[PDB]
Amino acid sequence: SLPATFDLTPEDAQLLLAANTHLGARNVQVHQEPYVFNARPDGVHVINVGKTWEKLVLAARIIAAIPNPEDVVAISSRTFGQRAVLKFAAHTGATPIAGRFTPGSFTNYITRSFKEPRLVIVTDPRSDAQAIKEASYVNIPVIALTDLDSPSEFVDVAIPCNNRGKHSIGLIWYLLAREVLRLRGALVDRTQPWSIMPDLYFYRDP
Amino acid sequence: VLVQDLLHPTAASEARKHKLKTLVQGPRSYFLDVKCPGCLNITTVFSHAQTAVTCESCSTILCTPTGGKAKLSEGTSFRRK
Amino acid sequence: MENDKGQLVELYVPRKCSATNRIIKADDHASVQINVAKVDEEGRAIPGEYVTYALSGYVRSRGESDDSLNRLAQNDGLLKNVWSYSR
Amino acid sequence: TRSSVLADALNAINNAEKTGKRQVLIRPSSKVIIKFLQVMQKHGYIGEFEYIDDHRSGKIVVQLNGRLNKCGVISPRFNVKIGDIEKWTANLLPARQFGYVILTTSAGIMDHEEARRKHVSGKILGFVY
Amino acid sequence: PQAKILSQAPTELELQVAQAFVELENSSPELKAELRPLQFKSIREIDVAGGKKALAIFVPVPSLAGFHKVQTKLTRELEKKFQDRHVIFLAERRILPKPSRTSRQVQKRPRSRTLTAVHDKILEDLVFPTEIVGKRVRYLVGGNKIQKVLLDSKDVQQIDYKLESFQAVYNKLTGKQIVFEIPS
Amino acid sequence: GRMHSAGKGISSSAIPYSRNAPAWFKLSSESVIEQIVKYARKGLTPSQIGVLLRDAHGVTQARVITGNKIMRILKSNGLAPEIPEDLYYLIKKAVSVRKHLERNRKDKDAKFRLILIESRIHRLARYYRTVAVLPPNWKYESATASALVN
Repeated sequence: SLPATFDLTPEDAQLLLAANTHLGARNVQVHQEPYVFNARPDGVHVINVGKTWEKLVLAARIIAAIPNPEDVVAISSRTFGQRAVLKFAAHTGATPIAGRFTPGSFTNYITRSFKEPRLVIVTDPRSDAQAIKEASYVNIPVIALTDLDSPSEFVDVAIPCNNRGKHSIGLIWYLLAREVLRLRGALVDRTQPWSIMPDLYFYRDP
Repeated sequence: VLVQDLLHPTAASEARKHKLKTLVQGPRSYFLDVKCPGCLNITTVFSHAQTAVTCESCSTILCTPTGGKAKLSEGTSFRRK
Repeated sequence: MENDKGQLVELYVPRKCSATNRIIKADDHASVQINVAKVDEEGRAIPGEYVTYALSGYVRSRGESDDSLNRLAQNDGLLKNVWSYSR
Repeated sequence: TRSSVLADALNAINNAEKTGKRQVLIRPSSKVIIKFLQVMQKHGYIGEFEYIDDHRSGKIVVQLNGRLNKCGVISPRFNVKIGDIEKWTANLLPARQFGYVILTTSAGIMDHEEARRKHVSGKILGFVY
Repeated sequence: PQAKILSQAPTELELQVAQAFVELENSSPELKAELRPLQFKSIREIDVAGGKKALAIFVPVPSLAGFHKVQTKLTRELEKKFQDRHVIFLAERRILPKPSRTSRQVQKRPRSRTLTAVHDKILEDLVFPTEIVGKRVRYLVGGNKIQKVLLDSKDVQQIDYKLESFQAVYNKLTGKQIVFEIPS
Repeated sequence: GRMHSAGKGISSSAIPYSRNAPAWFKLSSESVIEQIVKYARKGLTPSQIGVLLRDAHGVTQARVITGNKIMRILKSNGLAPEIPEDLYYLIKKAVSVRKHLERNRKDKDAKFRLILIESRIHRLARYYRTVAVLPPNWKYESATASALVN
């Protein structure tokens, strides 16, 4: 759909250089991701550094598919997360499901926190192994948020980042949404900032 | 997949798939017009040698044969064709 | 199926998966038939008017369906992208 | 080897179609086969089918409907006399109506009901339903 | 000179064609030098869809070399010296029937002397400077018959436009249905 | 899948489609004729000729560039060799093996392999019976190979 500025502006090399999301992993590059800029002679994979605005914001019209965002969730079971996916559930649509996922919650009429979706998502496809399977079932599209690491069979699109500690798990959904909302919803159209921080967004208690 | 054009698929899916299945078969190896530095001469070498060829006559050496592709010496422009 | 003189002589005509022109044989359960929908020229769901289509059991089992529809309402006249006849 | 051709591709066509492949690819192309499909097609059982040449014995794409029920090759290729096909139909055609047994004469790499209107018979390669 | 460069005896359209040949060896040096001995059979006009003719040459055979040597010039002076016109190059090839049963031995056929062969050659020399890359063929529910022809994506400007015509010229000669494709 | 073991190998050449010319090559057909016929007396084998032709000069196959298939050409010129070349490496292997069996009668692996090999040959020798390219009767004889080459 080429537009205008969804395009990089005066700051999209300044703010993820203090947070690391171009980075890949140790001795590990998984055949299953265009989603690694080369690969250096001293250590480590400099994830291609132009194509995540390609399949982390398919990933935003596909919905735009929600008539009702609390179905638009965030999938998880980590520590640094339970403070970004809980939370993708607050500022817009979604039952949080971090911690308990709630196994079944997508197999099988017999449980508790009830599911019957049409594009769910998924932090770590090593922690979230059941949007690849609770989908290879019956009729529930999925979307993995595909590091150098994500069995790609049946989570049909790419969502790459970096999770070896630190922030960017949570602080990355944030971008699924902002830019899903700037198709359909209620915020505002080059810029008039955006009233939080990426330094609310981090821990709650260690 | 319930279906697909296998006529023409992607360009992708060929580059990787094996020489003898891109449908119509075609080679990978291809030829490579070499200036040894001394002479201007230009010898038409093959990517998979088996032979090292000498350059024209200067008696020079060129390109050793290994598993598949020559390893060419230092001097050699090796423009492809 | 019919007689000498135009008398449909049957129990019924079977319904046939919509992308797979097999058959749907009575007691399938697995069995769906969709009712998506259309917008009217406006965020309003058009009423008493919809699309249709019809899954076997056949393919529910095989992952299939998600990619079978994502051929078809792009292939029909509503959706744009996701899908490719050239993989 | 591959000792026989038509067979090989046919079997894969009743093993595409079973699974609901909408199509196929098959290797060694013949005339024989080109002709075979050209019969099948006339009778409403496949479509289009987009030879491909490669200067070789060659590859052929066969786009689907999902009608095909079943098209085994027979296979010595026996002999046959006119009034004999009247034994075959009912030993490998569900009905009669319908669904063509199919054979190879002289014209003709052409079924039996057309065979009446010609009054000819020789050897019987495949069969459709 | 020119009746000379006719290779038969008769003759109306040929003698202007012979004239424009004996004119380029007259006018252009570099061109007599190659062209001088290059003899031909007869010509055949053949109509195309959008009004526009097509100038059908027929070759003795041998020089198909001679002719290919200087086609990609020759045509260009000719397309100007004749209008509308599409000038082509193809050979006249001694096809033959298949021996029946009551038939006979003669001696054979020498494969390349068979309907498809010739039809393959007719190919090579309907285009020419492009080189064939990839063939393809359709078979539709009215036993269609359609060849896709695959082209190389280089020098298709030598001529493109032609094309609309090409399809036709390969139609009168044969009774067929031909298409092209530039692949990406 | 190789006719003697448990082995299903795949690996040949993916002659390329183009029948005519390389175009990028612009030298002459005569040119390589000369070259092969240059090579032959020296001490050739058609198998090798191409290799040598390929790796150094224009060529791509003799085949494009001429309307023949090396051999054909040597045969016109009379350089075919008394033997069909592929054979003259098998028999060779015979001598070269049998000899080794006889320094060390306490070797089976080798033995078998010999046979195996006697057999490659008879079958290939039955073919270069059939088609007029071994004077009828030829039969292979274990011991007569050492003044047939040296």
